[PDB]
Amino acid sequence: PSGVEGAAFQSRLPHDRMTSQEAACFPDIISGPQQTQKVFLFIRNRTLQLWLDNPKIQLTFEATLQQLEAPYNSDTVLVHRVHSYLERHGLINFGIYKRIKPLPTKKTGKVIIIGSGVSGLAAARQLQSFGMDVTLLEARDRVGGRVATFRKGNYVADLGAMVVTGLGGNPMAVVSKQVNMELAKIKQKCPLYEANGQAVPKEKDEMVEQEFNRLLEATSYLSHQLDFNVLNNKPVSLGQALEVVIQLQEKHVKDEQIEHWKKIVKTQEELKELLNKMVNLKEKIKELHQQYKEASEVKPPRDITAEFLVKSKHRDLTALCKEYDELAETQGKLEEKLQELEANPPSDVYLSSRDRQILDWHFANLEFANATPLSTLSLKHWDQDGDFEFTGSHLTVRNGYSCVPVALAEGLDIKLNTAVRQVRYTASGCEVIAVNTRSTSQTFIYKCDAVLCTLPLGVLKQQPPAVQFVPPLPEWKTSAVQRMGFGNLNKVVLCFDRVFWDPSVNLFGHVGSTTASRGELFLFWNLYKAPILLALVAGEAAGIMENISDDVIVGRCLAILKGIFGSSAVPQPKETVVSRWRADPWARGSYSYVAAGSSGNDYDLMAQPITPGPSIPGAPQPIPRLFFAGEHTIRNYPATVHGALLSGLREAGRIADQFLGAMYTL
Amino acid sequence: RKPPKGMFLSQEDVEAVSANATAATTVLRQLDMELVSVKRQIQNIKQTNSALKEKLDGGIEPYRLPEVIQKCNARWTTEEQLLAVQAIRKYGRDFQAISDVIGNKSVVQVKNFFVNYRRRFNIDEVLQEWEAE
Ligand SMILES: Cc1cc2nc3c(=O)[nH]c(=O)nc-3n(C[C@H](O)[C@H](O)[C@H](O)COP(=O)(O)OP(=O)(O)OC[C@H]3O[C@@H](n4cnc5c(N)ncnc54)[C@H](O)[C@@H]3O)c2cc1C
Repeated sequence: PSGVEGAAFQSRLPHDRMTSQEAACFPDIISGPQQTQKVFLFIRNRTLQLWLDNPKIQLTFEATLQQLEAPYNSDTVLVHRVHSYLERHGLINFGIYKRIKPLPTKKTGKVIIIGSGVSGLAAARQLQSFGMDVTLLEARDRVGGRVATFRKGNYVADLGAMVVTGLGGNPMAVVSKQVNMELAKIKQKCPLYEANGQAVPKEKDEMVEQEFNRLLEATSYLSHQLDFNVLNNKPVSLGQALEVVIQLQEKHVKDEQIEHWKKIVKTQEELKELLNKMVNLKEKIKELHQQYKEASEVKPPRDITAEFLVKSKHRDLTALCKEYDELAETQGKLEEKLQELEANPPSDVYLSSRDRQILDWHFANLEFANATPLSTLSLKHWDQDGDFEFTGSHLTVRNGYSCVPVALAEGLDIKLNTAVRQVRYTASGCEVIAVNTRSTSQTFIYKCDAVLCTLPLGVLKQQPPAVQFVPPLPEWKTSAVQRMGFGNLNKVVLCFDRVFWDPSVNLFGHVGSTTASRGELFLFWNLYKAPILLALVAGEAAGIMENISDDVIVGRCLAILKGIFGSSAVPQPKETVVSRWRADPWARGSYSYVAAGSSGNDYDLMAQPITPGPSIPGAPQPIPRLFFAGEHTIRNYPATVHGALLSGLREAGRIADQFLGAMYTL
Repeated sequence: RKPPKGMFLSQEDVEAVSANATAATTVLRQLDMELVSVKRQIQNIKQTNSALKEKLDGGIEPYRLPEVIQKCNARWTTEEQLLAVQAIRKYGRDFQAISDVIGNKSVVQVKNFFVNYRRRFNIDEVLQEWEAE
């Protein structure tokens, strides 16, 4: 896409249509006549275009109106309303830009943000950008949270987020212009290497992969066409649905053979019954010949009845010899038809043991992407966010993703080593109680108008609770926490002193020998300038591998690499790191997923802020005090950095609308 | 919509493979049993037919009678009149057989014969006899 329409697409907005959000802020316009809408939509699209074309400087209202041309510069309140709306909800002037207008000297309202994750940071910047007093509390000794980057010497390797999943409509596109992220594309060609250490042939690889994708489409068909979504009162998983599909394919393979061999026996039985007809006819022919012989032995002259015998028995015999020849021809056809049938057998098997192991790799890669065993994913919903995927290649951050949260943290009041223990929220305001992580005795208290909780789902899930809510979170919010899935996956960083892999191959697979261990070290990335190989633990394996020494896990990695590259070619690694995310108390797992019996609708519940009860009974309905952001709040972009970033922007808009008032609704 | 090509998933089958616990391995073993039971039954009829084949070895070559290249003819030798009456007695109305026996009469000439000599050879009675077995 290009033009103003490109900016709409590039900001995840429909260029020709007003969003539900926009309808709420501009109900006059959208209820209004078609013309005014198109004016609006242009003004909007253009304003975005402007910001996008240079995201390193603040786009002011003056600047915006400058570039507008009639009739669109005519209505100045519309242009101001639009600019304000966009600015408020972080569609423009988000991330790191130069303030044309230095911040106001005086701040309004105090907000505590729990967590210096990208969601936290993004909100903090926006709220501060709107002139609020903002302070972030981070249990860790570093910003970013689940954006974590390992650095030692010249080795640089992300243990947390690594990929920018396309730039087509990605907010991180804008952030990449704002911050030097060394963005390298990913050449997707990934060759597989079985347990022995021998590459899988092109034929195999392509066949199995194609089957894998066919099996997935198949599960969708079960879900949507056959409504196979509940089973014995429990929700059906993607895992179940794949088994059922695989079994039905195995079953079909047998059903086919049965029918083929049943065609043989039915035709073989025709032949049997024919040969009997032929052997009995030969027996009559044998006997009848003898009779003709005997009657012909009677030498002439002879009376006519004796002559009639020779003639009649002659005719009778050539008559029966006719039958036998016709039956001999029929036998010829049925005998050849047999060879056709025995030559064209249906498939011996659905998948062999060797294919089924490669297919398990293709599943492991899916367990990797969703960060959870396929038995846990909702059959109906696991991929619901997939309609909103960005366009463009997937890229890595070559210099380390930590560059981003660190950049965002500049100019923010961030209290590191500060572990929130209890959140209290009342009509009058909120107090947040934290401790110093280093000495748990040293206690802190923070009074504020609003609290923004970016605590990871894993933390919210903790039992018994790491963080206490006072009053307790309502039933509807806690149930949504139980229901949603918080997944897990881990990375192993192998730092070497020489490149012994193919520098043209970015990523390559290892095929585990069991289904049970398909996730274990199933994939390696060479994505870095330095000689570093990254090894991935996925699926069921991930959770188990967290109870194994680093040394042992590095062993299993080297073993595998010896197999693929030869025992000589793999040195000892200079430096090694092994993530254990489910272990990490400040993020109990990797990222969310749509668990079976959850839906996207839970992600919306998780964003819904909490309004406390009134302090004095019969006093009016309070303001909402406790807000929620982070990946796991954003229905359409979960388990991502952009999702986090976007949730942060959202809550900042929501909080500012609440406490600073929205002038642009009129 | 339909499933992907070469993926089979009937409503009925889904129900059958899920219905109970291990219905999968049940249904899939019934077909492993069914297959081997059809494979064995193939061997029987193969071996049975191999024996029946061996009996016919030689074909019917020792029992084959040379070709009579006989020219049709209008005249009825008193000889072949008698061959006819006897052929009628043994064959009835199979005019082809009666023509083959006599050798030199076409099938129409036989049909005519029935009508011309009908009275003189009591061909009615002759047929009543043939019918009576
Ligand atoms: C291995 C892995 C790979 C990933 N790869 C990608 C990828 O390739 N691409 C992509 O787009 N996304 C990826 N993600 C997802 C991405 O990292 C997250 O979605 C995003 O960083 C989350 O931001 P957040 O602010 O919601 O939560 P977080 O970044 O976890 O921030 C929450 C913060 O709260 C803090 N905190 C926790 N408990 C307390 C407490 N009690 N008191 C005070 N502070 C607390 C945490 O320490 C943390 O800093 C990956 C995640 C993992 C685990």
